[PDB]
Amino acid sequence: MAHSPPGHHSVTGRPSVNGLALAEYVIYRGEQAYPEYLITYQIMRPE
Amino acid sequence: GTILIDLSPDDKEFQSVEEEMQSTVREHRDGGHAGGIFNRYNILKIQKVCNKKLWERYTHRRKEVSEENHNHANERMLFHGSPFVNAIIHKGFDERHAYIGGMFGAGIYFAENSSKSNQYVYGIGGGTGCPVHKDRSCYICHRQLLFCRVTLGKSFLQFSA
Ligand SMILES: CN1CCN(C(=O)c2ccc(-c3cc(=O)c4ccccc4o3)cc2)CC1
Ligand SMILES: [Zn+2]
Repeated sequence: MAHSPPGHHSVTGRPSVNGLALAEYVIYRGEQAYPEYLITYQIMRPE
Repeated sequence: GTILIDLSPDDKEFQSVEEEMQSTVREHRDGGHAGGIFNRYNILKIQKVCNKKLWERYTHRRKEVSEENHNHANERMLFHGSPFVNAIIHKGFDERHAYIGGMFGAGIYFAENSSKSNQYVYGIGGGTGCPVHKDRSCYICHRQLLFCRVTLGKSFLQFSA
């Protein structure tokens, strides 16, 4: 596990080319996330 | 100490979690190589993950962050897809999950797009796809994602391609 950048608790990956992509995030301490929902699913074949 | 409680499809909480799952699918620049080709999911089950110790562990750290950031945890609900979902629900997230080759360093990665997290269910780059058919676009096999409560605190902004 690396360290968060000094003065910060996380890193935000902002998209800067694909205008439709949403943000991604990185935490460097396991205690900063709680796995609240487990979702079971299938991807669906487009028609 | 983890128990899983099934939500009914008639429950507003089931419905709001399904909607975030469905409405955050996008197309991916790999044409579907890693997560498969799809526009939407068939949601089979949504379970609430209940562990008192892991919860208290999260809320303790949340309070620490919040107090370092003018009483603002900057808490989000984000997706995580992983081959190690069983370890996470029972033991929580920890340094064994740090993604050494990740573009923002060795940390634990979460996505606003459910379909981004889908790309990692069967491993980095989709691995070899499902255990049963070796198909990264398998439409048969049941997949699992976590929808997680995440404390961002003061977040470092990385503008990136
Ligand atoms: C100890 N190493 C952890 C990283 N490894 C993973 O398989 C791994 C699992 C999930 C992810 C993951 C899961 C995500 O949901 C995710 C979301 C946005 C961006 C990147 C993301 O990456 C990454 C790597 C290999 C083992
Ligand atoms: Zn399969």
